[PDB]
Amino acid sequence: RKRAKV
Amino acid sequence: NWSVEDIVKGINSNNLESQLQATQAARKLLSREKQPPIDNIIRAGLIPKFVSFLGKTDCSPIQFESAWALTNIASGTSEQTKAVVDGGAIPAFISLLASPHAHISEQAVWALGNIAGDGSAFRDLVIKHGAIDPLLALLAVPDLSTLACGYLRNLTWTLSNLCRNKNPAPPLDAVEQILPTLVRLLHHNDPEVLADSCWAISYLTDGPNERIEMVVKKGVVPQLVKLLGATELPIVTPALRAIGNIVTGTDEQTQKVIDAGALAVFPSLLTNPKTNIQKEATWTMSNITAGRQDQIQQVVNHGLVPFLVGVLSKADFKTQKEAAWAITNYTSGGTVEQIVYLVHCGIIEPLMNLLSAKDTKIIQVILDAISNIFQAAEKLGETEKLSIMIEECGGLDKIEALQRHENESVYKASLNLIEKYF
Ligand SMILES: [Cl-]
Repeated sequence: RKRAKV
Repeated sequence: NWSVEDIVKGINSNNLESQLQATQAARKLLSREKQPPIDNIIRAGLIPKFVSFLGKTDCSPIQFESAWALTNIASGTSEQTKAVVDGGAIPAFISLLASPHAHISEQAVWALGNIAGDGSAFRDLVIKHGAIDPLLALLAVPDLSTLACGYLRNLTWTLSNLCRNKNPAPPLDAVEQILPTLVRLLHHNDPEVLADSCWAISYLTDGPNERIEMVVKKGVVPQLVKLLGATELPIVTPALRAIGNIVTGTDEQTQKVIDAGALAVFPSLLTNPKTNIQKEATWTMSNITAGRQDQIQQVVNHGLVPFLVGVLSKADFKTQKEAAWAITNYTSGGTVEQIVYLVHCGIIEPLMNLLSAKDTKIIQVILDAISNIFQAAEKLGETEKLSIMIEECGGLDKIEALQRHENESVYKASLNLIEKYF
């Protein structure tokens, strides 16, 4: 549902 | 690796370049620590400043750094996402979708996906701010293959979040506006685009029959069946979910799945080594056996009854429960011949062996099947030779022991069968 840019 | 107060000092300076270095330092905090200090960033009051940097078209670098930083804040808790939305980020990100810098436009796509992914309320608020038009325009190209792979994947994922969630479902007009692009993405030859495209379809078909009809009318069922046979598990899972959703609708909708060739894939799905695939494949089957008698006959013709006997005989219990449903719907709507055939495939023994589970719901399901099986025998005048079958496999010992069961309808149907056939 949500994704962080790492 | 700046401290939050150092970042604050830079962003509060009256120097855009000092603001840029501080904003970048924040971005690196939020993208490189395993547990980023999102809340400390929020508390310092940096979100409004980041949002204001989104609008500095004269400094594309600080646009990117702020967009990245806000993307990672928005990927956290609903309260952290809300802080981004509360800072006015939605309209600012939608205006960045038109940026000539592809990496900035992509970052705005990403950020909007996280916001929309929070829930139906923020999903619909992103839509109300007018995100769909500029998003779909990014894909208005003759060939999707000319777009960067990572760019296209992020767009597909964000679009699937606009299709996601219920109570309520997305606005009907928004769904109609997106579907044509989804269908086009469903034919793109990238595994990740295909997976998220299938997920989007599965969300749109998880609802009442009118929603299913919107999707089926687009003619995507044959493509979903094709992806149902893919070798990539991340594709089969959402494809199977979508197919299973479609067969919860009308018999006419279920027939389009059958006409597309879906049943030919279920030999592998019903023996798939991934437990979830097997369970969802058996759930799909339970909704096909609840259809018309000519659809029950296609299940027979494709040789799937032995596979139902196999799952009923050995599988994860959740899967066996779905198979029990499949058999009850089969026997309720099936012809006498079709019920006889079911017995000749060996349904009884595994059916009886499952009458000793710690689940009241499945026992009831099983007992209704036995009744509808005995009913078919009464119509053929051989309730006897069936009673013996249930006896020889130890089925009568269970049903006898169920008359003395602490539940409503267990001993009800149990007593009934015992004293009418035994
Ligand atoms: Cl036989």
